[PDB]
Amino acid sequence: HWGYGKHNGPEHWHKDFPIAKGERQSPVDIDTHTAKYDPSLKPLSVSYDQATSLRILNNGHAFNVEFDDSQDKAVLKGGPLDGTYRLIQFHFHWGSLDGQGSEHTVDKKKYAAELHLVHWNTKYGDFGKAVQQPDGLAVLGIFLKVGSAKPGLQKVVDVLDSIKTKGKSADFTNFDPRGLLPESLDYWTYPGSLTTPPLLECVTWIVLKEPISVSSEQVLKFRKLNFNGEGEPEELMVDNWRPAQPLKNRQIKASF
Ligand SMILES: NS(=O)(=O)Oc1ccc2c(c1)S(=O)(=O)C(CC1CCCCCC1)=C2
Ligand SMILES: [Hg+2]
Ligand SMILES: [Zn+2]
Repeated sequence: HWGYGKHNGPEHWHKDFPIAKGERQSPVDIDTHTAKYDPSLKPLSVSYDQATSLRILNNGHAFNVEFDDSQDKAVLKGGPLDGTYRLIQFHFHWGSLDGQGSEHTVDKKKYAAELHLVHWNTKYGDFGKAVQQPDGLAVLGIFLKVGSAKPGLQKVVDVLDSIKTKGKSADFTNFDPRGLLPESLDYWTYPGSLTTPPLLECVTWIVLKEPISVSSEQVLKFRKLNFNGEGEPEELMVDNWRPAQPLKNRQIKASF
């Protein structure tokens, strides 16, 4: 099935998922000089104080930190968003090296990783119904560069030992995602898609301008994860990012 290697990677996905060559695919390059300030955008509202994490799962592509979304605890609203979007999970995309790893690019610059905080539009009742809607999801994107350690990420880093291979999971309660946010909420926004198969075109993307820094040793541990299941030949979980896709006349809008 689908992966990130040469025989099953982003160049092959269109065969099972033809929407890969669609009109609103993600990620994209953010051309800072073509992106326009939008006065009609409301203030962005990230409310994660009441967030309830439950577990962390290696899914054979990345690892997901999962949240209890049966109630309006951790939510995203404002900006380009109409209504309320509940946090369901987060995950990262990263590279084999520090000069690659992010999905979105900024004037073609690739960051060492990208954090994705995934949210679903509560008017649609559940996540599965939301992914069938053009305004079903909102993903908050945050770039990672290598520098100083991100204290708020270490609890995540420490648990990766326990979920090395595909299918492994561990209890991961009482984790606060507020510790992963940069200082500024300046952002770009555009309509887009899921960046892995099934590549559904259901996402309002909100990409933060300000990166967070993480230490080399923090990123190194991400790279120790395995794509494979337990007892199989080792396939390091690295370069699990889709490259930039055609913008196709869509407009990227700035909050600043
Ligand atoms: N980078 S990203 O677009 O935020 O990545 C994803 C976030 C959430 C999900 C996926 C990618 S995914 O593997 O398509 C997924 C599970 C699927 C659930 C089963 C029905 C089809 C819709 C999605 C959730
Ligand atoms: Hg959709
Ligand atoms: Zn993602």
